[PDB]
Amino acid sequence: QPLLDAVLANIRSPVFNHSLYRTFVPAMTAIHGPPITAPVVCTRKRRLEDDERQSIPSVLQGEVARLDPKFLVNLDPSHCSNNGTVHLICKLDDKDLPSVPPLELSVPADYPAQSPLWIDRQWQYDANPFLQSVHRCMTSRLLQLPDKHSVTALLNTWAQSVHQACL
Amino acid sequence: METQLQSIFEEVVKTEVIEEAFPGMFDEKTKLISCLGAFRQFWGGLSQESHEQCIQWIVKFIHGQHSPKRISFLYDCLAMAVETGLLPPRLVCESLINSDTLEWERTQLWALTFKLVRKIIGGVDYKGVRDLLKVILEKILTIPNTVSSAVVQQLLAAREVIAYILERNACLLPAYFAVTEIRKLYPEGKL
Amino acid sequence: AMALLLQQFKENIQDLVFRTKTGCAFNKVLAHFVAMCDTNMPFVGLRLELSNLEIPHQGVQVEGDGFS
Amino acid sequence: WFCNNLIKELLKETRKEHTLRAVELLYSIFCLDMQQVTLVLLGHILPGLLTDSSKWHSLMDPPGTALAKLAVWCALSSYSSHKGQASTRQKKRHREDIEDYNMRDPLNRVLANLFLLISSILGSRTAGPHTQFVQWFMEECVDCLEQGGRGSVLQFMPFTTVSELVKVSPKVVLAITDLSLPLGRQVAAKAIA
Repeated sequence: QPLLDAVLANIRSPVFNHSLYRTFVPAMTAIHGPPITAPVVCTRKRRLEDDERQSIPSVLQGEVARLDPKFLVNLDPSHCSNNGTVHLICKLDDKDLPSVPPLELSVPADYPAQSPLWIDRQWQYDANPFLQSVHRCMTSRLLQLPDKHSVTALLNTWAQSVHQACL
Repeated sequence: METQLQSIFEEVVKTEVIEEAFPGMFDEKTKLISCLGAFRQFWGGLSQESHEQCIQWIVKFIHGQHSPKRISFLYDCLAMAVETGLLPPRLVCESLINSDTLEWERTQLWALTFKLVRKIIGGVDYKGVRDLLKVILEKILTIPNTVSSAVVQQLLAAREVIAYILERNACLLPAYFAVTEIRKLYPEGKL
Repeated sequence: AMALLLQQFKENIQDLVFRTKTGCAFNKVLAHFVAMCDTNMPFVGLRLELSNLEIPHQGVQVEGDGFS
Repeated sequence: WFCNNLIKELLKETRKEHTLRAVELLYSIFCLDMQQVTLVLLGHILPGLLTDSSKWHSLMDPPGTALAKLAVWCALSSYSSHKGQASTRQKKRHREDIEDYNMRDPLNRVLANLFLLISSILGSRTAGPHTQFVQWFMEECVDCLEQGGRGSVLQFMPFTTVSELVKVSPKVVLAITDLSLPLGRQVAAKAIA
């Protein structure tokens, strides 16, 4: 119902909106007498400096640090200093036969990253038929994973296939 | 219609199932060759002329995914299909060469595309081959000068294939035509 | 509805998995199956629900030894 | 400004043959003051180009490779024994420079400075022209009877520098292998991969 004041205040859209002071602040000072508006020590400092400058993205290491002790993570020659930020080598230590370690080179946190690429796929996997079939089963299992995550999903499926390898 | 072919290709390639939480026991050769045979039968069926736009639809559906493993497995079946004589190269090259490159956007997709281009770089072609060279150089020039420092080998793949072409030009394809293609890139020196 | 079933589970490698272990009726296997299904279905449902916002990391396990 | 206008005029051919001819003749006309002039030229233009991205525009051209060849040539000539007795040089050989960067030698100091700047430019997070430039540099650095990049083994960067360079084929892998010292064994194992 009270629409005249609304549209009338909306008319004064351009930059010259200052008389509102003389129209309202006398009445406000009359009814309200608050000395406490912003007397406390305060200053606006939005940003000074924000960057890692010390390590890899925190989310990845923080998440992989809580994985099982069955795995072991370390670093290769540093060919992923800034962008990749991870070049990991994992060796499954459990009640099963081990295998060739993965590459584990990830991308930004969107994670469309099939991090291992099997650089030594051909010979190291044609060495024996058993591990060759193991690799084949792994690859067949990987494609069904929608938007897999190298951090958890990839390694988990790899361990699952390696433990199912005994048929 | 084209939607029928798209649905057929989807059914031949899509294997959407439950999350498979429960461990279940029950494709590189069986399913791949089966999909290849099905797509070959659809090829032999009809729509020979309009298979240009049909393969455009095909590559669109291929790019409609996000799992690099899936896109690689997809590209592989087209690779074997073209190398086995079926689906002559010219069509697939002229289709994939445009509208789906995604310049330095999808490093994985870009990489696999240029790898399959390197594979098909044999590519027996008539005088109408300068066009694809122009397309490659036009896509290259859009790349900036300081994009990054880690994505290199993926970009060298384009450099690799263009070097392969420019060097085999002495023995593979007409050289002078390739030279005349560079005139759109070298106007007496333009960096 | 009568949608497809596909027998997507380990049918019938369950016998070989039981025999390949290191450890009257053997109804335990059906018991195990119904138990794992009843205990996984809420989890996979919540997982597919959360798979619309972010982080669809499927099949993660808490330290493994938790058996959950 | 002498060398500035030199490289400016050099960056005008945009064709390999004339750029090569220009740099060949420039190395010759640059003589009679080889050591100090070349040291100052390098220590001014190479940082003056790698420091920002504005100057990266220039080095993108094969003129950049020609300039790298000029740089390594004058460096190898200067490091070797040199008399350098000219009219306008003997009477004008009184200056002072610390370069704000074994032994304490001006030429050696400048060489270490440029090596450190090369290793720094080899850094990540941005690379269009300059990794290729330093690649050309390392390639042309290959030369018999050479002794540059001595890499003193006390507290110096050349070790990690060659490590990162090989982490980018056997040129630097062999240059760092001065005397098969245990320090060199590290970069050997790294280049073995």
